Amino acid sequence: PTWRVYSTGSNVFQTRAGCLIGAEYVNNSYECDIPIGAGICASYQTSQSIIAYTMSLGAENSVAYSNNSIAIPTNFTISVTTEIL
Amino acid sequence: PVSMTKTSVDCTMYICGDSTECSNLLLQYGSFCTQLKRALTGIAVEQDKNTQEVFAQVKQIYKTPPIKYFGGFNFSQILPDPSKPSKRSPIEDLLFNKVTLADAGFIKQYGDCLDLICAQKFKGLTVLPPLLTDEMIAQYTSALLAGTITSGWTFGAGPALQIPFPMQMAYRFNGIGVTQNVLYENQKLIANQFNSAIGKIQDSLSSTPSALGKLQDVVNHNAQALNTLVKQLSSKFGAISSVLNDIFSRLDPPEAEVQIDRLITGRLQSLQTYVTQQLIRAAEIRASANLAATKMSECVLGQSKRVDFCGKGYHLMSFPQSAPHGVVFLHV
Amino acid sequence: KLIANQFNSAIGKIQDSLSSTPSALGKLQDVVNHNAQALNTLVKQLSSKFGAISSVLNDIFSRLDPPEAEVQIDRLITGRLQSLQTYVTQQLIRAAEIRASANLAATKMSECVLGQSKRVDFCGKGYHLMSFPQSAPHGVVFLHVTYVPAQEKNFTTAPAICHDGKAHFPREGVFVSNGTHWFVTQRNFYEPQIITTDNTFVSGNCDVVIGIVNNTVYDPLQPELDS
Amino acid sequence: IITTDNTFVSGNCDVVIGIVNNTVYDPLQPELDS
Ligand SMILES: *[C@@H]1O[C@H](CO)[C@@H](O[C@@H]2O[C@H](CO)[C@@H](O)[C@H](O)[C@H]2NC(C)=O)[C@H](O)[C@H]1NC(C)=O
Ligand SMILES: *[C@@H]1O[C@H](CO)[C@@H](O[C@@H]2O[C@H](CO)[C@@H](O)[C@H](O)[C@H]2NC(C)=O)[C@H](O)[C@H]1NC(C)=O
Ligand SMILES: *[C@@H]1O[C@H](CO)[C@@H](O[C@@H]2O[C@H](CO)[C@@H](O)[C@H](O)[C@H]2NC(C)=O)[C@H](O)[C@H]1NC(C)=O
Ligand SMILES: *[C@@H]1O[C@H](CO)[C@@H](O[C@@H]2O[C@H](CO)[C@@H](O)[C@H](O)[C@H]2NC(C)=O)[C@H](O)[C@H]1NC(C)=O
Ligand SMILES: *[C@@H]1O[C@H](CO)[C@@H](O)[C@H](O)[C@H]1NC(C)=O
Ligand SMILES: *[C@@H]1O[C@H](CO)[C@@H](O)[C@H](O)[C@H]1NC(C)=O
Ligand SMILES: *[C@@H]1O[C@H](CO)[C@@H](O)[C@H](O)[C@H]1NC(C)=O
Repeated sequence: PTWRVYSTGSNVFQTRAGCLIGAEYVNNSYECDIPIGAGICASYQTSQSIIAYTMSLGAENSVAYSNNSIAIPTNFTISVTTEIL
Repeated sequence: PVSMTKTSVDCTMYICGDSTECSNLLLQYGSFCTQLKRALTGIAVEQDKNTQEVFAQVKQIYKTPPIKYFGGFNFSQILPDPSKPSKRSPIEDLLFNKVTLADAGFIKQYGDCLDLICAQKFKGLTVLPPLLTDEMIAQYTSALLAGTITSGWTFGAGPALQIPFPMQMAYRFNGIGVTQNVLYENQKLIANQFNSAIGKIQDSLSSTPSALGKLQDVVNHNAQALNTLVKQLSSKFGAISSVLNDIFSRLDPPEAEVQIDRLITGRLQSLQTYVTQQLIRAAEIRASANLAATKMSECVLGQSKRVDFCGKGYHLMSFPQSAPHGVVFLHV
Repeated sequence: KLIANQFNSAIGKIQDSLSSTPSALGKLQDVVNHNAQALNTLVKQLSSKFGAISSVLNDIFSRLDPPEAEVQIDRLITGRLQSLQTYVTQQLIRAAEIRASANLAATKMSECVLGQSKRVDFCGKGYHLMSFPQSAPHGVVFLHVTYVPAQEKNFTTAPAICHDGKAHFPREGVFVSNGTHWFVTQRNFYEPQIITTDNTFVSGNCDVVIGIVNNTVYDPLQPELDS
Repeated sequence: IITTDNTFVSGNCDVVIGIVNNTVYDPLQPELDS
């Protein structure tokens, strides 16, 4: 009964997973965080408030594919990675 | 197969709905809900992790060039089209139509629930929606295909480098011990053979004898486990009645306690058996997910010399396609 | 010199990355946490009453007659046995996961440390060169060193070159040109070179290949050794 | 055509089982004899 979360903490957000209360949906696709179903990751951002948004899979790219056009590397890098099993 | 349907169970109402006395009776038994809730949550987390491992493998979203001529080779049947709200390849659409016979339900908002999902839901058996959606999965597949076509294997080892498609096939045939002049002389007929094979793939899939029994098997197993778990409620378990109100009003306290206790023990046995089966199924679910991830890494991102790993014969290419709770590979 | 400097720098950054707060050893800690919570659940399960008058066998025996103390202890025994079989089941379930992880670790050990592996994204990401293992509590740490190219440039390329009515094909390289002249270089590094008889091989005429470019090929024999 | 560039020489003709007498063509001496 006493558990009501005020009268309207924030704009209630209707999602495929159900109803979300206490966060505001933004139109900015950020990297994921504490996740919600159907591709929603909720984040704590800026004062500071908890926000919900849509997953951004990655940075957009387009390779300049063309006839008779090739990319030849001239530099190289030595990389060391750690793996735990 | 990749992942299987995340589900949750409300033990306190499953053991007894609309029975406050039973709630106190089970409280004296301690905790047989914390651990099964933890196991179910871990199962769901592993399910999401399997899909993330399989598909989330590229940090960049690559787009195909507006020109769709690549040495005369066909890619229309596998490239997504903007002519649909879901940017899915026609092969992807055929797969979705073939497997859509059994599904989660595509609706979880309860608005339409006043007749199979609702029956289980009213017994506190919920299904949690997957984290990743089909749009994101198809975007992953499309980006993978575009990067593959436009770069070869370079995008899989760092920065994507453009390279003419016939040149790339030439180096690939050079990678299997065949000189590039063979392709440079037989390119037209090679493209014709490839297009014919791609077209035959479509009629093979669209034909009646569907070979996608693997994915259907998982859904059938989950459904059957759910139904048998539901039906186990009606069992007498050596009691007088299976109705809580009946067994309460028709019996005195000093016997009704053990009467309820017997049913509690029986339903608890049913629940523990069910969760054990869920774990033992998640075992090979994760194993298959790991195998699929390894296969896609070794065949899609590069050319594999392992015998009969990426198809049968001398592998050239493997194209991945998204499937409901699964993934489909086309080995060249 | 540059490669050794890069390797030393990369080795140095590993120490800082590990010693920093965000420990990546979640895998090893998860097993320990799972075992600890399992043992905690099992030890706490003894407090469950299982429908009895009391959870103390001594109290039940002292303050109750055998005729139904027998069934009380019987039911308590059944509940405790259920707890033990459940715990054993959980442990043997986790055992298969441990076995699979150990098998994968041994396979990676053999295929990355004992030799150079060509498998893609198996021994790290990139072009695996060698690997180094490090012992860990209930685990192992591998250090894969890979080759990552950089600073690519774009050059005009041709499938083949015709010289005297016959097509010439690169031996183990590609045909490149940033304009006027044509050169042959390796795929993984820019090292342009003069196109000569030993750099390429002839295969048939030059009217059947698509994209061929009519260019000269140098003979390193006749112009100097004409004596 | 089996030329000097298509093959490499190693050993003599009395240690290999099945070796066949056949000529090897030199692509250097006959036409570039100047
Ligand atoms: C590849 O690029 C790196 C970029 O760092 C080059 O590293 C430089 O190497 C020189 C000579 O050792 C140093 O004086 C510079 O300080 C380095 N750069 C930096 C940012 O520290 C490397 O030389 C390049 N190698 C090739 C083959 O192109
Ligand atoms: C790849 O093949 C498909 C074949 O379906 C082409 O799509 C069209 O499909 C319809 C129905 O099957 C045919 O009647 C058309 O003739 C096909 N078009 C063409 C141009 O063949 C698709 O266009 C092909 N891809 C490319 C790049 O041509
Ligand atoms: C490679 O060749 C292409 C020429 O097409 C150049 O790539 C440019 O790439 C950017 C982004 O990737 C595009 O916005 C430009 O339109 C491309 N240029 C052209 C002319 O289309 C690039 O200059 C060349 N060099 C490298 C290192 O990529
Ligand atoms: C393509 O790159 C090569 C490699 O540098 C250029 O070759 C140079 O040509 C000038 C012309 O006199 C010479 O002085 C240089 O010594 C050459 N460099 C090397 C490393 O040999 C070439 O000019 C570039 N442009 C083209 C081929 O159009
Ligand atoms: C070759 O060039 C034509 C004309 O620009 C283009 O339409 C075609 O796609 C190119 N083929 C390639 C890059 O394989
Ligand atoms: C071969 O040289 C002739 C010069 O008469 C030219 O017309 C032709 O285009 C060349 N072949 C190529 C560039 O493939
Ligand atoms: C080739 O002929 C010579 C002729 O004397 C003979 O000695 C030699 O054994 C022959 N070798 C083969 C491989 O037939």
